[PDB]
Amino acid sequence: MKIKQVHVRASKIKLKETFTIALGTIESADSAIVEIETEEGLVGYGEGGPGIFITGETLAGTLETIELFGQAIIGLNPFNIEKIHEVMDKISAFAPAAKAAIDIACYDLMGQKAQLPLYQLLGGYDNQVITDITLGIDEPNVMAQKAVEKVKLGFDTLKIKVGTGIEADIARVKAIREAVGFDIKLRLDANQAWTPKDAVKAIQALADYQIELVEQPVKRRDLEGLKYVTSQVNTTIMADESCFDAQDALELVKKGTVDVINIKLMKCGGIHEALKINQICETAGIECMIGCMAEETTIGITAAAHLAAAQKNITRADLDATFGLETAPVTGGVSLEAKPLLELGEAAGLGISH
Ligand SMILES: [Mg+2]
Repeated sequence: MKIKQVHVRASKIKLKETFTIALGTIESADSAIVEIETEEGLVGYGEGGPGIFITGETLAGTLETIELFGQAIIGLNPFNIEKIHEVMDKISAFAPAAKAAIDIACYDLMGQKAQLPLYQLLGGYDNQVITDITLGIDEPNVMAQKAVEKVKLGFDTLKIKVGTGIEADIARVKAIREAVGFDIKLRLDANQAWTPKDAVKAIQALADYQIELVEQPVKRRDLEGLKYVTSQVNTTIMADESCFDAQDALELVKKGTVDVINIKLMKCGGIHEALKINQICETAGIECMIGCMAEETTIGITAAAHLAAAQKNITRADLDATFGLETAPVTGGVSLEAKPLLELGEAAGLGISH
């Protein structure tokens, strides 16, 4: 198999509601969609979701980078994922969004060539995944109301955003808690909003509220501070922005900074790297959750889903980007219907088409 050509296009999908987190807001899912054509005719799909306030990447920069990658890999075999990353890495010292887009399309081609759904090439542990659904920052009573709604849809886990201040945040959780019950799992994400000691205070405050875990409580660069938190509460602390790639993961397991790690294809540059992170985490006894950027769509979510189902140590999933999309940019793959169960089929690759 040989890559004949690489095409990339912009994608802009209106979100059904304006999403808001501690780092900023977003109202449109704008990403880079790639299509890699082989000499034999097979076409693999990939996506690059740039998150300016998470990674600093932009759609303009992502599109430019993807084009440089596309011209550099013509003639290579998609199965040579090792060289493909070698090639991209020599071109750019940092562009996870661009790299993930190429990476994902290559794995899609691999699956299509082997005539196997992608999850089978990635470990084959399962052929489906269960995802939570996130609740963007808002008013305590508003979030509590939306919670009941998602639960009504069939969701058992809810990701709750916080970060305006330990005060209002605490009020937010409790409100939602005594609104849906105690059978529902509740994970919290503060996107680096708290200081070490105020983090310990806020978490302990929700001691009797039964929180599953707290995602990135402090600044991504304050590793000593993050470990401080992890080591003060018995509650499960997860690292997100503090862990982009495998080298980040190695540093965290070494220092024993957190309990769980959030993996995002758009942070590590693709499945190839995601595989590395999960392996390092599993070996260290740290489970992983597979996340997503608000800007990515069907292709990125589908790729992430196949990886999550395939790998045993990826025990949690936060693949809800397609739930807020007004329309689908492609056919097949993970539906936009808000449902916790994402079942992957027997279609080869990502199972996606124009
Ligand atoms: Mg997070």
